[PDB]
Amino acid sequence: ARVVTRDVAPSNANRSSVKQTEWTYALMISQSRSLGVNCTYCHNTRQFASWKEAPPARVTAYHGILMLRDVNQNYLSPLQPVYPSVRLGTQGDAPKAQCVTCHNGNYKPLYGAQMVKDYPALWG
Amino acid sequence: HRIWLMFDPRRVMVAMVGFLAVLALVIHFILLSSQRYSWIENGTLSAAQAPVGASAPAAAAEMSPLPPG
Amino acid sequence: HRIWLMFDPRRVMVAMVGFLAVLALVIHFILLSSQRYSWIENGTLSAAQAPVGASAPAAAAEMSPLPPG
Amino acid sequence: HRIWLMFDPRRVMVAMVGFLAVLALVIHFILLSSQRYSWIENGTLSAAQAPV
Amino acid sequence: MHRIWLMFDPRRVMVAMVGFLAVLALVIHFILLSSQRYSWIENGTLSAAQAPVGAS
Amino acid sequence: MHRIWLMFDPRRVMVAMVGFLAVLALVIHFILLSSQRYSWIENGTLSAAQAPVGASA
Amino acid sequence: MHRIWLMFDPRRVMVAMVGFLAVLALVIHFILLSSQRYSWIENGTLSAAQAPVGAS
Amino acid sequence: AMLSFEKKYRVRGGTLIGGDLFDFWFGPFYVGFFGVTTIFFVTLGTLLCVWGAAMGPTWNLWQISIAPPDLKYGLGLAPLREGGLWQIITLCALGAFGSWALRQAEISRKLGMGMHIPWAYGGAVLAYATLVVIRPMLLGAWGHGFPYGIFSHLDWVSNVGYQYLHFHYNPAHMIAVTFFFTNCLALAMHGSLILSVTNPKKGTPVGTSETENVFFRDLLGYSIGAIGIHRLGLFLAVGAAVWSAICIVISGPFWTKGWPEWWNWWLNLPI
Amino acid sequence: SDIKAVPADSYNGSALIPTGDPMIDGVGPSSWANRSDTPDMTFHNTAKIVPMRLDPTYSIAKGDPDPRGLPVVAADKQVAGTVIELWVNRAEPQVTYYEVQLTGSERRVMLPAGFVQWPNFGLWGNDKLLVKAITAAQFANVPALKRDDQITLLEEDMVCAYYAGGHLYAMAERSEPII
Amino acid sequence: TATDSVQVGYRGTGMEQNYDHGDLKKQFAQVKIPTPLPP
Amino acid sequence: MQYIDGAQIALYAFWLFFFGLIIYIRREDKREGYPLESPQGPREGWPAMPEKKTYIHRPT
Amino acid sequence: MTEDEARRFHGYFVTGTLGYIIVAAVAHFLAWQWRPWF
Amino acid sequence: MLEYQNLFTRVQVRTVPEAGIEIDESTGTRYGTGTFSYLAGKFGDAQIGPIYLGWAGVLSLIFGFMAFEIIGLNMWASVGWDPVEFIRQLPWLALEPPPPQYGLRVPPLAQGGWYLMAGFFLTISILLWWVRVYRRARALNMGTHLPWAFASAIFLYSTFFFQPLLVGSWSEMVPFGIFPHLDWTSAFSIRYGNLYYNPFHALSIAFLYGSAVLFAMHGATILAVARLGGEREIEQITDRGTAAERSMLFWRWTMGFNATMESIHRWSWWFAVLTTFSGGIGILLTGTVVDNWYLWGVKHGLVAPYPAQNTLTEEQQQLLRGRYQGTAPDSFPSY
Ligand SMILES: CCCCCCCCCCCCCC(=O)OC[C@H](COP(=O)(O)OCC(O)COP(=O)(O)OC[C@@H](COC(=O)CCCCCCCCCCCCC)OC(=O)CCCCCCCCCCCCC)OC(=O)CCCCCCCCCCCCC
Ligand SMILES: CCCCCCCCCCCCCC(=O)OC[C@H](COP(=O)(O)OCC(O)COP(=O)(O)OC[C@@H](COC(=O)CCCCCCCCCCCCC)OC(=O)CCCCCCCCCCCCC)OC(=O)CCCCCCCCCCCCC
Ligand code: BCL
Ligand SMILES: CC[C@H]1c2cc3[nH]c4c(c3C)C(=O)[C@H](C(=O)OC)c4c3nc(cc4[nH]c(cc(n2)[C@@H]1C)c(C(C)=O)c4C)[C@@H](C)[C@@H]3CCC(=O)OC/C=C(\C)CCC[C@H](C)CCC[C@H](C)CCCC(C)C
Ligand SMILES: CC[C@H]1c2cc3[nH]c4c(c3C)C(=O)[C@H](C(=O)OC)c4c3nc(cc4[nH]c(cc(n2)[C@@H]1C)c(C(C)=O)c4C)[C@@H](C)[C@@H]3CCC(=O)OC/C=C(\C)CCC[C@H](C)CCC[C@H](C)CCCC(C)C
Ligand SMILES: CC(C)=CCC/C(C)=C/CC/C(C)=C/CC/C(C)=C/CC/C(C)=C/CC/C(C)=C/CC/C(C)=C/CC/C(C)=C/CC1=C(C)C(=O)c2ccccc2C1=O
Ligand SMILES: CC(C)=CCC/C(C)=C\CC/C(C)=C/CC/C(C)=C\CC/C(C)=C\CC/C(C)=C\CC/C(C)=C/CC/C(C)=C/CC1=C(C)C(=O)c2ccccc2C1=O
Ligand SMILES: COC(C)(C)C/C=C/C(C)=C/C=C/C(C=O)=C/C=C/C(C)=C/C=C/C=C(C)/C=C/C=C(\C)CC/C=C(C)/C=C/C=C(\C)C(=O)O
Ligand SMILES: COC(C)(C)C/C=C/C(C)=C/C=C/C(C=O)=C/C=C/C(C)=C/C=C/C=C(C)/C=C/C=C(\C)CC/C=C(C)/C=C/C=C(\C)C(=O)O
Ligand SMILES: COC(C)(C)C/C=C/C(C)=C/C=C/C(C)=C/C=C/C(C)=C/C=C\C=C(C)\C=C\C=C(C)\C=C\C=C(C)\C=C\CC(C)(C)OC
Ligand SMILES: CCCCCCCCCCCCO[C@@H]1O[C@H](CO)[C@@H](O[C@H]2O[C@H](CO)[C@@H](O)[C@H](O)[C@H]2O)[C@H](O)[C@H]1O
Ligand SMILES: [Fe+3]
Repeated sequence: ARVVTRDVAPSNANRSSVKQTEWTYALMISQSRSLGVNCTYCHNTRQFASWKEAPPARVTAYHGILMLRDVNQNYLSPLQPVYPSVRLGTQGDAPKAQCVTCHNGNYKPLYGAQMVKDYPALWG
Repeated sequence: HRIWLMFDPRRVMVAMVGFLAVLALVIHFILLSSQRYSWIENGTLSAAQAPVGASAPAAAAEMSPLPPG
Repeated sequence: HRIWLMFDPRRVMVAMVGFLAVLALVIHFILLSSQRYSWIENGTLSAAQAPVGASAPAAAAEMSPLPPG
Repeated sequence: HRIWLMFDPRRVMVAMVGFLAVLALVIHFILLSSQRYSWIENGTLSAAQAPV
Repeated sequence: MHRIWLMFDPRRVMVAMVGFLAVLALVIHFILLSSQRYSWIENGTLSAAQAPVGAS
Repeated sequence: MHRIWLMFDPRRVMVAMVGFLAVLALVIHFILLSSQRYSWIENGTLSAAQAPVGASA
Repeated sequence: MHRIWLMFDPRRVMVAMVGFLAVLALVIHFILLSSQRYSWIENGTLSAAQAPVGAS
Repeated sequence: AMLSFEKKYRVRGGTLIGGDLFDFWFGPFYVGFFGVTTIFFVTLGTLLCVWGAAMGPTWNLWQISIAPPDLKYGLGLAPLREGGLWQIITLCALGAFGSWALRQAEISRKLGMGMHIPWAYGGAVLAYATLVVIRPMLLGAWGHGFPYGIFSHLDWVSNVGYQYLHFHYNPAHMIAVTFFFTNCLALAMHGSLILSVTNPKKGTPVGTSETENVFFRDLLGYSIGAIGIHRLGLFLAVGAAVWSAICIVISGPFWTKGWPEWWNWWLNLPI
Repeated sequence: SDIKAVPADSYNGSALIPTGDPMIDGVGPSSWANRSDTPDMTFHNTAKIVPMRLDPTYSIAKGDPDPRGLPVVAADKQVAGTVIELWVNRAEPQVTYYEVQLTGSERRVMLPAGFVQWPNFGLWGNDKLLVKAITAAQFANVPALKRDDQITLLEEDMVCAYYAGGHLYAMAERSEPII
Repeated sequence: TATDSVQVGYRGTGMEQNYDHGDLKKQFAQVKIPTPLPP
Repeated sequence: MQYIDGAQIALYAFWLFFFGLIIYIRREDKREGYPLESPQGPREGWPAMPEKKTYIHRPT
Repeated sequence: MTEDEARRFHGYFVTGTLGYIIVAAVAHFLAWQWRPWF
Repeated sequence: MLEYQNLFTRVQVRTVPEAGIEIDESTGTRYGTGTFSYLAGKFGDAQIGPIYLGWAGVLSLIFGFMAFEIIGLNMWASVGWDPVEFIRQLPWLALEPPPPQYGLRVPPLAQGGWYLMAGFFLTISILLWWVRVYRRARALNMGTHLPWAFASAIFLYSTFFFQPLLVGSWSEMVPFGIFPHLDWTSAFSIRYGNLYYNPFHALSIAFLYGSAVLFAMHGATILAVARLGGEREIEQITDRGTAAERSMLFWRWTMGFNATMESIHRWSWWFAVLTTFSGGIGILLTGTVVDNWYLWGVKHGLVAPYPAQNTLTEEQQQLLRGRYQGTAPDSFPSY
């Protein structure tokens, strides 16, 4: 999803369009609304590409992407043939998860409630 | 009765009607925006089933409505 | 004709020239943006090699980086 | 004929020409945007193979 | 009821009526065109039994 | 009863009445069209038993 | 036929004609330069059988 | 020094505070009580700004930044090294701007002019006060103000704008932007019109007031008056600042979500 | 030589103090610029500012109160006269002056339209002409015109300057500070 | 209406999170954690 | 070279043009009311006084 | 503009319109030979 | 109670409508006779007078209406020709530029061809309107100051064509839409690294604010001396009265220096023109000379230091590296 150039001068290393930047903007607006936060929660908007100027939450957010890519690829999607047709989509595919599935508009799920510490069967 | 020689009754009546109407609208809308007196939705409930604001509450553990500073 | 008594030829000539210019430009541009009649690129194709029936609202990819060009 | 004493023929004809040109442009555009009547690309298809 | 024309100018009345009628006709035609049942440009050749119907 | 027209211009009253009536008719027709039960362009061929009904309690 | 010059000022007509012709020439040259087949500054040395052709 | 016609206008009277003591001219400047107060506040604020630059890591003009305090000191005067200096500088700036407006009022009361200029400057003063006083008070902390730095206050603007996801969707911001753009357009038109009439095609005489109206009527179909253009320019320029103050004061105190979502009301109209 | 104003002290930058009456002497906000002693002209070489009686084509827009025959209340809440004629600007059509007949009549004075305020900002009943600058007694000192059909630029400036200077020199509390 | 603000960046940068107090309280109150089962 | 780039060069060209423009407009600002009145004599700031300018009037 | 001037202008306008209008017909026939659209 | 503030006019004076100064009418003529608006006459002049129409104006109207029609019809087609959705969703609708992979080659009609047609017609009509402004100015023997201010506006407008051509893609152009063109503004700033650090963007912002400052100052000054005949600025320029003298002295006593009645309009003209000129330069420099304005600002010492908000480990720096955005998936995979 990166669009910003790591140089002062243009080159062929980055040829991102303004349209791709708009796509990233839409995805990040969705992420912000899924956590009930604004852009400055994970960004210093004076330079969106910087990780050192951004709060640590950004690092966490990136891992939340990777986890989702695993969950949606290896657990939820392969469950396509199990669901009845009323559960699938208009293309007949299994439902998938996003950030708001756990977060439901909060910076932490259930405001950071701890529940699995008292249920060892769910630990990994 | 000599108060009316001090202020024009036309102006006083205009200000009175305007202020009283604005106050009535504001009170009705404050009540309608509340939880206990949202009468259009929950007006059929009895006085015992109507919502009541929470009393002196207790604390919580490892749970914050606000993100850390 | 009497149409020139109601309408001065001086003004209607300019309006007519402008209308014909905009219409010809519109049609040439529409043809240039079509697959079948993009003559600058595919004008050398014969009538049997020309594309047919290629409306396809998403005929090309919408999202991509810029080319090296 | 006496309508033309109540309305200026010049203004009526200018309004008619403008409205009719705009209407023709709008109809040709709607047809061109459709799938069944996109004649620049579809025109050589027979009626049976035209989209529905 | 001809005396209405003595209260209202026929010219302005007819202009306003023509404008309102044209706008209304355009709005109805486009409401029909945008619907699923009455597109008539894509699905006009469909019969009344094959035309879409709203969900029950 | 007909003295009302001596306080209000009938020409300026009929125009306002027509405008208000047209606006009100358009607003009601559009509210009905934007609803689910009375979207008559699509579901107008349904019977009264097949027409949508809003969620109950 | 020459009488048209009594209806239209030759000076204005020539200025407008020259402006239109220059704009048209620049637009055509630019359209050709932006194309693949006729981008002559880069690929003008190709033979007619080597020049790009649109998809068949 | 003095202009050729200046001497007859330099008289006594028109001041609001003080008498013959503060009724003199220092060079071209007029000094009143509010001139003295303006000098006091300007000197103190500028010296404190230089001290804030000295406390910081650089003397570079673009990189100097005196920042407001943390939000945890809400509405209290923070320690000087932790944002209190910003608060003192803000007090100095408020005093200086008020004194400038009142001194302008004294000057206009002395030349027989109207009171328009101080009130026009009051719009900008109100915008600044909304930025550093009204909005931080409604939000409950002085740390909601912007830092005093040439490029650091741009960073503050950027982050505050992205606090509402897409700040372009603020309706009052859209109205204020329209006011600014229309003001620039109208200023260009007015300057061009006056210059073109007083500096016409070479060889032709200076145009009249009817030429302006005839030109703009020929071009646009309507020509506002000579007084009308100045009224419109004043209204546009001042309304830009007023609508800016409105747009910033509703973000946070009244709206805390993303601005695009605010347009739900338009999509949910009953029609 | 014509600056009837003595310096307050010898320190440079000091304010001047008028000796006689500033309004007619022409110092401070009562001063005027020496413009040409010829009338202001239109595009067609006609007098730009003329009374309505000299041009019947002009009129008053329907909906606006007619100021003629209205009392002119002065700064001291004293009626100084009555409006009898309107001078209009022919190049740009607007009300520019009000001709006021004095209480004792026998003369007329010119009143700039920019110094005229209407009651309730011209929203409610407009039955008097408010002039806050000059009091009723000073209307008799407004400089007279050479003719009654045209007004030169010099007289224009003189009348405007006289009216403007009374925002500081009408009463004694006006040139004095508020504290 | 009070706004709860949480500072997430350096002072003066404008990096803050705003919340409307009333809706935040209502949203937090409505959450009901199931009680942990006895071990 | 490396530190110098096109944006910097264009910026300094703009600065030069802007200073020239400010000089020209200040020259125009002194077309009325000059030279100044001072005990030391006539005074002219920088830029100095411009030449006298006269307008054109239509004949009568 | 008199009636005779309108007659004289109409003659030239009609002949120029005809020539233009179906020199366009020749163009359309050439384009149809090259690549028919129906 | 209050002094007359010259904000609104209470007594309007009517007369025969002004036909206009005699001008050449060989290529165009004036239409209308001149009507009066009372509400318009409250604030300024009241005459909705005749309007001149000639060759350039008619041609500009035709081309501009064609562009407007193309934009509107594409917007209408994007909602499925629904008039209710057309009105309800109007601020969100757009006519979108072509895809990035076409570069400068002509795109398909439904994927950017209409956009280029509309842009071309709008450009032609804007240039023809410039010609009309120039001719209206020269018909009255006026100077051409307004044409050359409109030229600065057109220069900024034309950078929205020239910068996408210089970077090499029509996809980078501004979409025709109320909200979407604001979306493009935001995404343009983000893509090229915080346009706040573009020096010419800062310059143009300075000139825009200065235009607001100058118009507020000039309008307040003229309104404050309108009681002395100050609004008639032509005569105050050719024969300096007491209003111009007081206007000069106010600002001389206030800020130590002043302008004249004529040169304040030079100040205004140049501030307004420079607003668009420096902005156009700034846009032309973006993506062709500088690709990251924040990094250019760091290079030239524009960026203030802040304490680090996060520190990354050696493995985190390799892990947190991402990938540049590519193309969208054209398949719906089954897992
Ligand atoms: C950006 C572009 C730049 C651009 C810079 C370059 C261009 C500047 C252009 C300025 C305008 C045109 C020139 C002009 O006319 O100037 C006025 C004056 C001539 O005045 P005048 O025509 O004689 O009129 C004076 C008249 O009113 C009589 O005044 P008087 O002499 O009676 O006293 C008036 C003042 C001064 O009082 C004094 O006693 C003066 C001597 C002592 C001064 C210091 C006293 C304080 C203690 C010691 C401090 C110092 C101890 C070390 O009296 C007043 O009341 C007026 C002043 C305000 C008082 C209230 C405020 C009090 C608190 C002040 C705190 C801060 C100041 C200390 O001219 C001159 O002095 C000529 C030389 C130029 C002076 C400015 C030079 C600035 C250099 C800056 C270098 C660095 C630049 C970055
Ligand atoms: C779409 C794309 C475009 C997008 C961007 C577009 C930007 C447009 C910028 C336009 C700048 C001028 C604006 C303006 O006032 O226009 C009005 C005027 C029409 O006036 P008119 O209709 O003829 O009216 C006659 C009369 O009323 C004019 O009086 P006005 O007061 O309006 O103008 C005053 C004149 C007085 O002229 C002089 O005194 C003669 C000397 C002027 C300076 C010559 C050298 C300039 C530098 C050259 C190298 C410049 C190198 C950059 O003054 C002016 O019009 C401008 C006064 C100066 C403005 C500031 C200059 C600052 C220079 C600083 C330089 C650095 C110092 C360190 O229009 C003109 O074009 C006037 C000039 C006409 C004569 C031709 C000049 C150029 C000849 C060489 C090129 C020939 C064609 C290839
Ligand atoms: C997140 C968003 C970005 C940002 C992105 C941009 C971009 C991108 C641009 C600007 C530009 C500008 N920005 Mg910004 N900007 C931001 C923050 C700001 C802030 C602020 C307080 O934060 C301010 C005050 C500004 C102010 C400014 C202006 C000085 C400047 C535009 C002048 C202008 O438009 O004149 C108005 C004039 C025009 C638009 C010229 C064209 C007018 C044409 C000729 C009119 C034709 C009309 C036509 C005929 C009408 C009919 C059409 C129908 C369809 C037929 N920016 C942040 C950093 N800004 C521009 C610039 O120059 O940047 C260097 C620019 O392109
Ligand atoms: C109608 C509102 C618009 C407007 C109008 C306006 N401005 C005005 C006026 C008017 C009508 C004046 O008459 C007045 C004036 O006298 O101008 C010459 C003024 C003025 N507008 C000014 C600037 C200005 N106006 C701005 C805005 C606008 N002004 C609005 C768009 C801006 C913007 C947008 O940023 C600026 C920078 C000044 C030139 C002048 C007011 C002069 C003044 O107040 O001087 C007293 C102060 C000093 C001499 C020095 C500062 C003293 C402080 C204590 C120092 C500390 C400042 C603080 C640290 C802030 C740092 C900010 C950082 C971001 C850099
Ligand atoms: C100094 C820079 C500033 C500036 C200057 C400037 N602009 C100028 C000028 C100047 C000096 C002119 O001379 C010129 C002008 O004439 O102004 C009055 C112009 C102009 N500035 C304009 C706009 C404008 N200026 C802007 C900006 C600015 N202009 C800068 C701030 C902006 C912004 C902020 O984006 C805009 C939008 C125009 C008013 C005008 C140029 C007009 C032009 O080129 O027109 C071409 C004609 C058309 C496109 C025809 C369109 C027809 C209709 C719009 C559509 C059809 C409508 C239909 C008939 C009815 C409605 C629909 C129905 C379904 C109901
Ligand atoms: C009835 C009704 C419906 C009302 C609703 C209205 C509502 C609700 C409004 C909100 C109310 C609230 C709570 C808001 C707070 C508003 C406040 C705090 C009001 C402030 C009042 C006010 C008039 C503002 C400033 C007061 C002024 C102008 C002070 C000047 C005092 C004065 C004349 C003294 C001179 C000394 C000054 C000014 C000090 C500065 C100064 C100092 C300190 C020197 O040492 C010095 C030394 C040598 C030379 C100069 C100076 C110098 O300038
Ligand atoms: C006690 C007390 C507080 C009272 C004081 C009063 C108060 C409260 C303060 C002010 C508050 C008030 C009353 C404000 C409300 C104002 C109102 C009612 C609104 C006005 C809105 C309005 C007039 C219009 C909106 C403007 C908009 C949106 C668009 C502008 C478009 C535009 C570019 C217009 C320009 C028009 C034209 C054609 C001008 C060209 C033109 C120019 C540019 C010239 O230079 C010139 C010079 C000389 C002759 C001719 C001309 C000329 O006509
Ligand atoms: C997807 O589809 C959607 C769009 C959704 C569905 C659409 C629906 C709608 C609403 C459609 C609307 C249709 C409509 C509206 O009413 C249609 C109305 C059509 C009409 C009225 C057409 C009229 C045409 C008239 C013409 C051409 C006249 C020509 C006249 C000529 C040539 C005479 C010339 C004059 C002369 C020579 C005089 C000489 C001078 C003389 C003698 C002198 O000077 O004396
Ligand atoms: C992609 O599909 C989309 C586009 C979407 C679908 C769209 C479809 C639409 C809407 C099409 C519209 C078509 C249309 C109608 O609207 C088309 C109308 C065409 C017409 C009528 C063309 C007429 C041209 C006339 C010409 C060139 C005349 C020339 C005359 C000449 C040279 C003589 C002049 C010289 C003279 C006189 C000198 C003598 C003077 C003398 C003696 C003197 O002066 O005295
Ligand atoms: C009733 O409904 C109908 C449809 C009949 C009429 C209604 C129409 C409506 C409702 C229209 C609405 C229009 C709106 C809302 C428009 C909004 C426009 C906005 C906000 C635009 C903002 C910015 C756009 C910019 C800056 C665009 C610039 C484009 C440029 C510079 C394009 C240049 C293109 C060129 C020169 C193309 C050349 C062609 C080449 C040479 C490339 O040919 C190959
Ligand atoms: C599309 C929606 C409509 C857009 C147009 C809206 C037009 C009206 C809004 C612009 C004018 C607002 O009018 C505004 O009135 C307020 C009073 O409330 C005036 O007063 C305001 O600023 C002054 C300036 O110091 C302050 O002293 C005062 O406390 C403050 O209220 C403003 O000076 C004036 O600008
Ligand atoms: Fe002006």
